[PDB]
Amino acid sequence: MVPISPIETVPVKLKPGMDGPKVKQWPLTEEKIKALVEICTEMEKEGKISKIGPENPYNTPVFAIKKKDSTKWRKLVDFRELNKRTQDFWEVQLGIPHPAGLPKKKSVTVLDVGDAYFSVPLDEDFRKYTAFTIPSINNETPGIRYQYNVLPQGWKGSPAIFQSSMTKILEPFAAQNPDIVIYQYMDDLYVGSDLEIGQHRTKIEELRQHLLRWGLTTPDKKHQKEPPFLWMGYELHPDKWTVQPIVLPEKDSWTVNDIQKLVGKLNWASQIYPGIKVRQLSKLLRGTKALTEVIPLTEEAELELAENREILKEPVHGVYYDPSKDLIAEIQKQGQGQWTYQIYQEPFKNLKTGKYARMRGAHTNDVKQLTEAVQKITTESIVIWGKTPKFKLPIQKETWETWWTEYWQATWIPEWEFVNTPPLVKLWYQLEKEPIVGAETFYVDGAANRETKLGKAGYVTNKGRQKVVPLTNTTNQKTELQAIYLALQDSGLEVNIVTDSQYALGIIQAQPDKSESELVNQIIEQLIKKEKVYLAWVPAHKGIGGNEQVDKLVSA
Amino acid sequence: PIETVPVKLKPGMDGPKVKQWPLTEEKIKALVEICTEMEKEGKISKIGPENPYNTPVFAIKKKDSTKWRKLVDFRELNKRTQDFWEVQLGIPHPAGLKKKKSVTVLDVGDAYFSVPLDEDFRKYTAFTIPSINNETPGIRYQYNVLPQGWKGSPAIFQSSMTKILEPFKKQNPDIVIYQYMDDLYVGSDLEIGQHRTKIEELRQHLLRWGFLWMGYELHPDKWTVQPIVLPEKDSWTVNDIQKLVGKLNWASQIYPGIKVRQLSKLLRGTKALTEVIPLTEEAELELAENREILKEPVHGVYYDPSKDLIAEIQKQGQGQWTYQIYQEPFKNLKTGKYARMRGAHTNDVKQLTEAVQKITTESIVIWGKTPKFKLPIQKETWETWWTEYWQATWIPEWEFVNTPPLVKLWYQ
Ligand SMILES: Cc1cc(/C=C/C#N)cc(C)c1Oc1nc(NC2CCN(Cc3ccc(S(N)(=O)=O)cc3)CC2)nc2ccsc12
Ligand SMILES: [Mg+2]
Repeated sequence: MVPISPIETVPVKLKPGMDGPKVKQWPLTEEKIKALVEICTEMEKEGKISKIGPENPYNTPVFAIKKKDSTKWRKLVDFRELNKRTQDFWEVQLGIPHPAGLPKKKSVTVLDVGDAYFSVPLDEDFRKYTAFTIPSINNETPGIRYQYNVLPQGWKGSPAIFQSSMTKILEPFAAQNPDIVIYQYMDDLYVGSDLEIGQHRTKIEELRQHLLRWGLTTPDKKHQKEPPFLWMGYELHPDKWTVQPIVLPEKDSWTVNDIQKLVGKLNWASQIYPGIKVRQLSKLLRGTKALTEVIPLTEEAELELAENREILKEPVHGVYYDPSKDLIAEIQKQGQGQWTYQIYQEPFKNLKTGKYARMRGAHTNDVKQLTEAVQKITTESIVIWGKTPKFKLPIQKETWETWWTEYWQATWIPEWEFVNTPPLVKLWYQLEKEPIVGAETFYVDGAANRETKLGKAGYVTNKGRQKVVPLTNTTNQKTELQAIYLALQDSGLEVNIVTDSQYALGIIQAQPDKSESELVNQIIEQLIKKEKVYLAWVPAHKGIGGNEQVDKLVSA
Repeated sequence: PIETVPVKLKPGMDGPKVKQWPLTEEKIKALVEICTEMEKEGKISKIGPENPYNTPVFAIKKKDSTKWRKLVDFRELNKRTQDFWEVQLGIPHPAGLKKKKSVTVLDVGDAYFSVPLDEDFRKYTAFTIPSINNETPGIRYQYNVLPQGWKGSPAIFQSSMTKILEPFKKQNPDIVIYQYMDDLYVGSDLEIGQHRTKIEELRQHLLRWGFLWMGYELHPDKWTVQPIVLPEKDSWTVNDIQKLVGKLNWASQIYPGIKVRQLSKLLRGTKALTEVIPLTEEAELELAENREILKEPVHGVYYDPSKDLIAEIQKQGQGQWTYQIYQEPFKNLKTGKYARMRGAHTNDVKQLTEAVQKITTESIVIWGKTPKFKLPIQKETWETWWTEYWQATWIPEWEFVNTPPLVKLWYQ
């Protein structure tokens, strides 16, 4: 016998103060008992489980189940209770690579490490917690009691402990063979290389020879899958990648569930299919828990679905990543607060695509949304490629400079260049820094009655112009904005406006170009029409003339 | 030092489980080299899947240094670590450090690595060097020695530190030494030429007791509450007077007896904003009385060590940033202003990040703790970029201001 190294054991504990499981074994049918006895006898001979005495007080129920044509029984040990009481682990397989970050590999083999899983021992002091009982025939003898010596399938810690043990075993082989990559997923190990295929198979069984040190049999994966690889919803071809085929169903009647499973395919497809849009079909999703609700499509919802399928008409693929080339990201504004982007290294060969939807706010502007998109793509690219891409943005360099030098917040976007792809992000108005000589000065104010919702809005100017408009179903904040709107409506191209509304000044100083409020939107449309607007704030009720005068006019 | 000091978290609190944020390839590679050497020196060890805790890590370049350095975001673990009555009932914060002519800060962080960490607490210092694109599992480590950035490290080391320093302290009764986390603050009242000697004299004294050649030079004789000042003009437009009345109305929340009505009466009527208004003598008097009021300190302003310090920052344009440190509104404990941030005339976030670090340094020197920042920036922009310009071994807390404060004008 050739000595084999032991796979080092991971110590395992229960959750603090918690005890092991004590669940009653179900009664089974004589044919199920007979099947479980045979199954457990073979695993016992392979070392997987061991028989124990009656001192062990813990138990976990066993089951026997069948399949349709597979006319054999298979053991199921239900570790739900033990899992609730087992310590948390470092689950180190949550993230999975994105294909656009992978470099191409000339050759790839797959080894099955299924048999390897059972040579990983379970912590000795923990095995007592995995005990299970095979009930006896007619309940006339003591049930046969076993416990596990290896990581049980279905137990909380088995995936993390197994992958950790393989990784430690593989670490020196990977480090001393830097010309190959090794990736684990399931009971399968993927080995890629760029050397000629002869040197590849030698490195491969060099790895099997290495795995023999701990006595792990690893043949090739049965029925070797020719490319493409069907893995985590992708199709990995030797030189290109795409998602698995996206086919959008045809339906006369779309329900909540038929709607939310389409956006899933659309969201998944948006990583390679450029220009996918989701807002209008998404919108019908805003608030409903009954997933069978048949809600009709708006014809903006039909327009964008149709706009979709035209993009989904032909398959498109991404290229794999070349670290020697630059990484570039281009963004397009699409309207209604949504954006698409392409990341590529050479023109017309995208690594991947994507989209960004605006954050839910009461007011916003295109520059802030573009900035948010840039940060999201930045973070995604560091995840996928470990670097920030060079950006191509549909905003003029002069527009960005004006924006960040004057915006009240600190803001920044990394190295980028203008791309003249309409529509262009622009600033739509700019308030003056100083009062405008020769321009009419409008003192505005509004007020409303909290009980009757009756209000007034108006202005008085230095040239004696005046207006007061009575309003119904209004609030103080609404009349303050309406007062500013009237002044914009009734002034020439240049105007000084004096308000005491901290609420109105906070909105306008945020520089929105679109709003949930039609009143704010109407004010924005007025601001765009002007050539110069100076907006001044004074404190209310201090006897500031003009403001004192209009305050009395609008306050009842 | 063989013996472990026993440490544990607060009652009913698990260890930290903070997600590692993505890192660039060059920062990952820097961390791999740093941690490989730390592993060979025994300061850290590989951990297994039985440790589910995590604390974020990234890589830093300190002031005027080309060597990559690793920084651990121990903020969560510090919150959860037992409140340290650090070998004592506590040290009273040296109120004299903030009054000495010059203060030099020394990175004495390496001194921690020579004392071992309690074997049962090491699990809670777990961190992950991330992989790119999840292409391999992260590299998982835990500390065996006192790590830099941890609350317990200065506390546990205080006995040895006070011993190392006593010969130098016995010589110099006028040098005030203060320790905050990984940093020593050395403040004297003599001029620069002998000051660089006595820090090199203390520097050279340290190496004999078991470094980094580095330092930073401060001058806390400056740190006041900047007064509110009003314009002095020979001709006032309507707009000038409206702004003055606004500023005085704001100041009246801070100061008693500020009056506006004589200045308000200058604006009788509905006048053009650009029209010149002559000041009455009653308004000049009222403006003069307001000027006198604004030169006194504010009444009833005191530091309460039971409350958090709050720091607000306003972007003023052209590389200028104003800031106020307080514990309750309008009771400013300290105000200030920064200009032309070095090497960042084009990057708002770099400037803001340097301002945060300067303000935190001033707050350590004055009160011995860091303030809670209110940052004029969207969360997603700050979160993406601040680690790129961070150079201090501590990290404060922050929140985000999304509504433009009206009072940025008044600190202009
Ligand atoms: C090696 C590997 C395989 C898979 C498959 C799972 C399934 N199911 C997944 C990952 C994450 C892998 O991990 C890495 N994969 C790559 N590149 C890839 C390798 C595969 N090719 C496709 C391909 C190439 C050649 C042939 S061929 N001509 O041999 O038949 C067939 C298919 C696309 C890029 N790079 C790295 C770097 C570090 S890890 C890692
Ligand atoms: Mg009013």
